[PDB]
Amino acid sequence: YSSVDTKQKGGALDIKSFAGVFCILAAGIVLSCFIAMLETWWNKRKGSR
Amino acid sequence: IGISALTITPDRENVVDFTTRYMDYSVGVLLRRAEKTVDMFACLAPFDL
Repeated sequence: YSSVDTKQKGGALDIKSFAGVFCILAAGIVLSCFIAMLETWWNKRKGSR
Repeated sequence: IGISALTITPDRENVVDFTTRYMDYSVGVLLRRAEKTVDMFACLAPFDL
């Protein structure tokens, strides 16, 4: 007879239902780390800083 | 003679005789009138704790 396991009652957002939003910050962290890696690499070849 | 809020039931009817029922039995609920007052901390409901 289960139409759906409702579980929630208060309708508050929870880490799972909000999960997609954290992925934007994760992607920003990853990409900014890669940019820092690319600058740290090129600092071996610029000759001046 | 026995006279009270004595509900007729088959088991008792094995040991006593019942007259015609004069008042119908029913199951019900007592509630206080709806205090629709907003929760003291309703402002924190939007996100899970």
